[PDB]
Amino acid sequence: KEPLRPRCRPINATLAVEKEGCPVCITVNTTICAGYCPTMTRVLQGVLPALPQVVCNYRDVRFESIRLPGCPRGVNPVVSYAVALSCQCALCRRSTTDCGGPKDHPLTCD
Amino acid sequence: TQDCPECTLQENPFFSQPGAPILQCMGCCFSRAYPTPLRSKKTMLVQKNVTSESTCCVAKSYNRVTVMGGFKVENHTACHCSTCYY
Ligand SMILES: *[C@@H]1O[C@H](CO)[C@@H](O[C@@H]2O[C@H](CO)[C@@H](O)[C@H](O)[C@H]2NC(C)=O)[C@H](O)[C@H]1NC(C)=O
Ligand SMILES: *[C@@H]1O[C@H](CO)[C@@H](O[C@@H]2O[C@H](CO)[C@@H](O)[C@H](O)[C@H]2NC(C)=O)[C@H](O)[C@H]1NC(C)=O
Ligand SMILES: *[C@@H]1O[C@H](CO)[C@@H](O)[C@H](O)[C@H]1NC(C)=O
Ligand SMILES: *[C@@H]1O[C@H](CO)[C@@H](O)[C@H](O)[C@H]1NC(C)=O
Repeated sequence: KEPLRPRCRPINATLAVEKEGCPVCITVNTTICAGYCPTMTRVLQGVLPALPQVVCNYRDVRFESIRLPGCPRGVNPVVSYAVALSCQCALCRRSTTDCGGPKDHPLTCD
Repeated sequence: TQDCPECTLQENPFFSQPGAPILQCMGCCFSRAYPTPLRSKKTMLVQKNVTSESTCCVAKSYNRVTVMGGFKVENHTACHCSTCYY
């Protein structure tokens, strides 16, 4: 498409879903948030409360469950997954989010 | 469907004295956030339900100068997307 560096918006991808206890691990179609976001560092030193930067991040989320195959009797096999409705560009709040750098393509079974 | 500005050197116009501009690395860099994988959760004392992977428009090189009396600004001279939590 036309954008060269697309602003943060949900993009669908497949993510590995599995529960500790069932033989298999599956993948489901969902939407995650990925895109570009405007950042910048201050030039002025005397670094007054250093400017925190933004990351492409979830806005409105929805959840969808799935029943895992192979699960033995007893174990609960329904596993819910988050699906991105709205994505926005805001800071990474370290309380709920794991704010880190690029791990190359972690969305995968095995 | 939206575009984002390349991460490049713009000119800061509060510190730029004519014939003495101060450059700032402004721009957009790729980032993404998906739900934390099971593997990872089994690594956390405090479970984080979301993982954010991010790069950021920062200075590759720069020189700390002083301007307009006593401002001690760092004047950038090359940009790139890099580790965000430096
Ligand atoms: C801040 O750094 C810039 C970058 O080198 C300095 O300005 C450069 O000056 C040359 C000659 O006029 C020109 O190519 C551009 O104006 C700047 N470089 C580039 C690559 O565009 C500037 O002098 C520095 N400021 C101070 C106070 O030292
Ligand atoms: C990650 O966990 C946070 C914390 O619970 C979730 O944020 C809450 O989401 C629920 C709906 O799932 C809302 O009712 C709450 O108001 C939210 N609270 C806060 C403090 O954010 C978030 O939905 C989860 N995100 C994902 C992708 O699973
Ligand atoms: C997610 O949006 C549509 C939904 O039908 C999907 O076909 C498309 O491949 C995904 N978008 C991107 C940018 O991958
Ligand atoms: C991925 O998930 C849904 C699940 O029903 C699928 O139909 C569609 O291709 C994608 N969702 C959206 C909102 O694009």
